[PDB]
Amino acid sequence: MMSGRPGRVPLQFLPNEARSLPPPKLTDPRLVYMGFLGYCSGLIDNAIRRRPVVSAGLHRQLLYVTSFVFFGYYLLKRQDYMYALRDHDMFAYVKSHPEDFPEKDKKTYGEILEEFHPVR
Amino acid sequence: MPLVYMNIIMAFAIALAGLLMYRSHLMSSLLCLEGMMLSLFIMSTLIILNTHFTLANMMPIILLVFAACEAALGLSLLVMVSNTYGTDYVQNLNLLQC
Amino acid sequence: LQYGPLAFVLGERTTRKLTETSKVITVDGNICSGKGRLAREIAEKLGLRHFPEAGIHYADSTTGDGKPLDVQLSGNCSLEKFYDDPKSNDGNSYRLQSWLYASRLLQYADALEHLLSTGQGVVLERSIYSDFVFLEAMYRQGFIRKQCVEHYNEVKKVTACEYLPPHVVVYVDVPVPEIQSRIQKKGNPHEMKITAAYLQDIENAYKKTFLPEMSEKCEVLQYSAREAEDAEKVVEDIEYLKCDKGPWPDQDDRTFHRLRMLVQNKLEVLNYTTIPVYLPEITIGAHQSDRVFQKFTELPGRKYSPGYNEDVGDKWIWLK
Amino acid sequence: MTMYIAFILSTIFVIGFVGFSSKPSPIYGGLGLIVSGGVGCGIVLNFGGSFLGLMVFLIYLGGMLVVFGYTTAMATEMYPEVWVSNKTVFGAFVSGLMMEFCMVYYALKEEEVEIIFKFNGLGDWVIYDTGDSGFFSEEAMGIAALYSYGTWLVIVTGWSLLIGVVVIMEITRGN
Amino acid sequence: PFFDVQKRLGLDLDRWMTIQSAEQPHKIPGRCHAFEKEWIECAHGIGGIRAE
Amino acid sequence: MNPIIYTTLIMTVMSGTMLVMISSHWLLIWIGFEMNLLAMIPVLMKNFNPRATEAATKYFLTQATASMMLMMAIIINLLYSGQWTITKMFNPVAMTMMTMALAMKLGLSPFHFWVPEVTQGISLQAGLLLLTWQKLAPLSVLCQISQSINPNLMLTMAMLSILIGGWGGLNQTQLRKIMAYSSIAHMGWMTAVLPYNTTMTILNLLIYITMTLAMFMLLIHSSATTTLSLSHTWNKMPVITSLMMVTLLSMGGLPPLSGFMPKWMIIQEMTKNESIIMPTLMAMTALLNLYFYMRLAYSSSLTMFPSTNNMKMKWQFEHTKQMKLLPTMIVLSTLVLPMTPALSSLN
Amino acid sequence: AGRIASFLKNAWAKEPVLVASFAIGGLAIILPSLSPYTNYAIRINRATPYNYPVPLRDDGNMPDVPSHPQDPQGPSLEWLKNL
Amino acid sequence: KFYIREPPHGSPDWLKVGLTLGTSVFLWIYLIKQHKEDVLEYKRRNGLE
Amino acid sequence: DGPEKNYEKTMAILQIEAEKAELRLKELEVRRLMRARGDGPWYQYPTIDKALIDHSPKTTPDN
Ligand SMILES: CCCCCCCCCCCCCCCCCC(=O)OC[C@H](COP(=O)(O)OCCN)OC(=O)CCCCCCCCCCCCCCCCC
Ligand SMILES: Nc1nc2c(ncn2[C@@H]2O[C@H](COP(=O)(O)OP(=O)(O)OP(=O)(O)O)[C@@H](O)[C@H]2O)c(=O)[nH]1
Repeated sequence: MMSGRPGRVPLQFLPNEARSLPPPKLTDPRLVYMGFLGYCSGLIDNAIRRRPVVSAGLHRQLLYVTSFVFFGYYLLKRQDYMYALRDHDMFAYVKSHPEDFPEKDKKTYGEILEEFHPVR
Repeated sequence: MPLVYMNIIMAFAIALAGLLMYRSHLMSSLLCLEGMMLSLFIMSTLIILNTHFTLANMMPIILLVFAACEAALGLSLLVMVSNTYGTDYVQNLNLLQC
Repeated sequence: LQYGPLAFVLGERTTRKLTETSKVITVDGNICSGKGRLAREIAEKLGLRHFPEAGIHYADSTTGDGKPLDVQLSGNCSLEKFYDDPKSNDGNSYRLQSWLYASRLLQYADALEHLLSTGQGVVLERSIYSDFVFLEAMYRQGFIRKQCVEHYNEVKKVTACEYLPPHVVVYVDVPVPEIQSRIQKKGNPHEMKITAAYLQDIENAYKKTFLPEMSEKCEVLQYSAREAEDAEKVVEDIEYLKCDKGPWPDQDDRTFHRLRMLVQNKLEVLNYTTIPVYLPEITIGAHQSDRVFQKFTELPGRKYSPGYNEDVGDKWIWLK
Repeated sequence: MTMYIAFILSTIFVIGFVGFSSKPSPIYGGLGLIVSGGVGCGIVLNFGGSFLGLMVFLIYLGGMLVVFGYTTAMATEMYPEVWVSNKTVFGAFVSGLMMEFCMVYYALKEEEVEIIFKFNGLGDWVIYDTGDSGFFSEEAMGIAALYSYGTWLVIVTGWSLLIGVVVIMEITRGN
Repeated sequence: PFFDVQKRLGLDLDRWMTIQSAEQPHKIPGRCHAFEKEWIECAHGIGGIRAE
Repeated sequence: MNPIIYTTLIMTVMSGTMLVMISSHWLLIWIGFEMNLLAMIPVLMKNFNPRATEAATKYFLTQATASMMLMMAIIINLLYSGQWTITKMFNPVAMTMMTMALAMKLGLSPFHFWVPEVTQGISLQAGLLLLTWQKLAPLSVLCQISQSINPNLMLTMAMLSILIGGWGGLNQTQLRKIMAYSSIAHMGWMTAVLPYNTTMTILNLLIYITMTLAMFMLLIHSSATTTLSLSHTWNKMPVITSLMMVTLLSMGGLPPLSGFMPKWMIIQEMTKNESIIMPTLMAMTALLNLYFYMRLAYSSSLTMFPSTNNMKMKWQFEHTKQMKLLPTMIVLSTLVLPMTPALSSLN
Repeated sequence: AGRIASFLKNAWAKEPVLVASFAIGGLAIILPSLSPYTNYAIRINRATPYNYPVPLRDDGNMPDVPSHPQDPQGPSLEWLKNL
Repeated sequence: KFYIREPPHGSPDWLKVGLTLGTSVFLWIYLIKQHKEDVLEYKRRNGLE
Repeated sequence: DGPEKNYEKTMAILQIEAEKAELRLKELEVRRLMRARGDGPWYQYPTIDKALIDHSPKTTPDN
């Protein structure tokens, strides 16, 4: 869309000014979903290999959950960064082109007609 | 756009048609497959020489060079067809009907 | 690990292990023609890993305890049943052969894997190339039908193509009156019920087709049963030859990586043995197949992957 | 024609191009494009690409098609094609003369040939410049820069050719 | 490009011969060096949309 | 073939495809395309069967023609611009000429004829590379030059892809062929939104890769090529066909199974661009994809099919293939829908 | 030691062209690194004036640049005249 | 023991599993560490805490 | 709990979405206005940088 913004050094997963945002908390509902997906991978892995899925090795599943939790948190910051960026430059633009977005005057519903359509 | 450029441009257009409009023998397409890049090579040299784009004299050689690997790839596949059917005829090139 | 790419990359070859005592021996013959004993004699004389003749429960004697399983649970066919009833409706005749061909085919894969991992020759009885003589002979008297043959040889071409032919074949020649008189001496009540017609068909199929069809793939070492008794004679000229015929004395480590890829994957060697050709004698509907498979599941060991069965006693499931 | 010598060079380039693209026998098709390959060199030679003109002779003309004509030798159809064998190839050939002689005549006219692109088919001699090259040859200096400026170009070309030799042997050994 | 790895590392991979007004062997000028320089300087950090 | 050269032959295919997306020069764009093609052919010819040779010839003839056609998309561009930079095309004739070149390399409009036939000829492992990795490179170029692309020309390529892609799968029995036809239909989906917002094309590409990976290794694990061969797989490995059903439905696009995520985003993007007929027909014909999708699901696990006696052999032995990254691929390709707003990461 | 010397011995005994070819490429790649003349080679390869030595606006503050070819300051290549 | 041959997974591969916990414990300790100063840096970058 | 809980919580619910609704429409119209003009941060398609030109004198006086 983003791609081509000023100061957009490529192949960067987290530019420095992105750290000026509130980092996601470890109990983030989005983050815990990342952990849930990792756990579901552990069950599939044992099911694929014909193993006792519920407790077929606590090492394989532990890596599955941790890896997904890890990759989620970094993805969340970049997620949080871009959305913050998307709204940020808008506010700079919205004050940079005042004439394009003129505030329409406010008239209460005591004036506006709505030509009520009866139902029968 | 000068006439010489037009002549090469149409030269490919018949070459593109020549390769696309196919014939029984698969050899002839392979001649026309790399024939079409010869016009590409020829005209490419024309612009760079005309425009004095000294560094872009890079392209005419390397363009042909990888076109050669394709031709080298070309008949190498062709001999396998000839080693399985006897002739490179493309109407028998339909074993993948199903 | 096994020949998996990493092992090949680190320099592990297979021609390095191969020696002069690296050949496939098919010591065949006739029905109970004494070839089984000759198999052991040849094996122990030149130190080849002997493989007992493939049967119905051979695959059962490969996995787990290496012990025979229930006929219903493994094979569903019975050679004794075919021996007693020649032409039944349950389809034991053809289903016995096709399961037999698969069991021999698995035996061939185990034989090649041992040879390709040790460089030591292997001797086998009734190689999978021989198998077609029985089935066609069973068709001669009517044990199976025309439509039966189409499934078997279809499996034959799609499977036996990649496996290399043997190097040595020992046809123990025993004539028909001797066999038709010796089967009384065995005494096992199932094999008395053998028709001379079924016998007469198996030998003529052997000499006329089994030896010639693969003669160009390896030399024919014809041996009368009299020659079979003198194991000292047959052991000289197996060494007196080279077996230049066939493609085996041409292969290199390039093909050997492919060969040990397939034989190591036991599922791959017989993945094509289950061709979806819906022949009535082998097609099992969902209801019977589901119940039988469910019976296979809660059997010991088979519940999980090998080494992952707590019922047997595999501790550390929570870690392994 | 002296003024439009390259135009004659260019026109000969396409007529041979049409002849072999008309799917004749591969030996005959070889003839159709090698003369096209040779005449196209004159076009580049006439512009000043001395090396590029002479080099296409050595790797394309004396290169590509020698092994190509080698392959048709082992193809050896018992019924080798001649242009009279089928009327389709003659139909293409008389066609290839048709539209070519058509719009060059229209080019000889008011010179607003506008098929696909917009072409002004004036004498080709106009497009050149009036700038001398001093001592350095423009074409020679450009190609010689392969080992000074063509850092990435040479690496991928060398790497692919090494891949080229291994793939050729890998697909011809037939497992 | 899709992943401008050259920009990240700073290594010149194909920018040398991408246009005709860059560094040239023995300072041989292109035919339209003056016009290309004027055009390329007009559109720098302007964006392809409005710079058209 | 020998693994070490088999490793590096595939490895260059990544290298060639890598070069396409990391070079700003038009010549280098072609450079990676045909290094990619050079190393693709032997992998097609790995099995060395007459069908494998048959598949390689069609793929090479198609790919070689497009790339030489790609050069003259560059050449006219150079002829009218003098720029080798990968940005806005400056010539309308070259621009369409380029789009047909790349479309054939991707096979969406009737350029798609090779996609089913080539897929069937090659092995399942080679089929994985053809429909998953050797598809980023043409899409990489389209993403860079998307702004310039002709809207009518590109969208027309898109609908003809999904329409044919929908219809073609309804009559194929081979698992590989229906896989290829569905791949064509998905390819129409990504390129449809391509002129509008490239982020959604990449999201569609990233998502579509997941099932196509997941489905292929599942088939390789099943070692099945035809529908009847897939039918038997329930008996030996009832679990594997069960996961195949789940990912099969996810490919169909039924919420909440992730896979409806790309289709959802495409419809919303096109609607924002006032184009509302485009999505409806696009979504309506996606049902055509779903038919032979469910049809595979009907014969896979939903209704147990007749088995064979020899299948009793297979129960005794365990699988030896390693199918790496399969468990993650299945999970990431069916339940990632609640994480849809991760779209901003791709921006 | 033993294997290396023996390997070279039979390599030259049986494949003399291979040893000669491999040796020649062996030198051809290393001496230029230690060659002291290559620094002279680049200097003379640059001291060959192809294009005009274009002048510069003499507005003061550049004293090093000479005002005449026969002036002392500036690049003198008498080393090459003796090389 | 049921199986005639030791299966490739029928034993605790101590080196492999010990690596697996080693991967996870290093992973979590990095994760709890990274969240710490990232939060702390955000506190002071905007002047909150 | 009290109806005040539902009243004020819905009161907050409606404010949050109305703020969301206003931005969604604003984002759509800015994006349209931005794509056509492009005189802003995003939607800036690449152009060749100045740095890659040669300001040194050439062989031909003019250039
Ligand atoms: C979105 C809508 C839904 C989409 C998905 C729908 C999926 C199903 C759709 C129908 C599928 C086709 C029809 C049925 C096919 C059945 C396939 C099969 O293989 O069935 C038989 C098989 C026998 O079981 P078996 O493989 O031996 O494994 C036993 C457990 N080890 O059975 C199996 O293999 C199944 C094994 C399941 C094991 C489940 C283990 C769950 C463990 C949960 C732990 C929870 C812990 C909670 C902790 C809370 C506190 C933190
Ligand atoms: N249908 C069928 N039965 C086979 C095949 N090979 C072996 N058999 C059966 O295997 C059983 C044992 O073989 P016999 O020759 O009778 O006995 P044996 O104990 O092996 O004796 P030797 O042959 O002397 O080793 C017989 O019932 C054979 O019919 C085959 O390919 N098909």
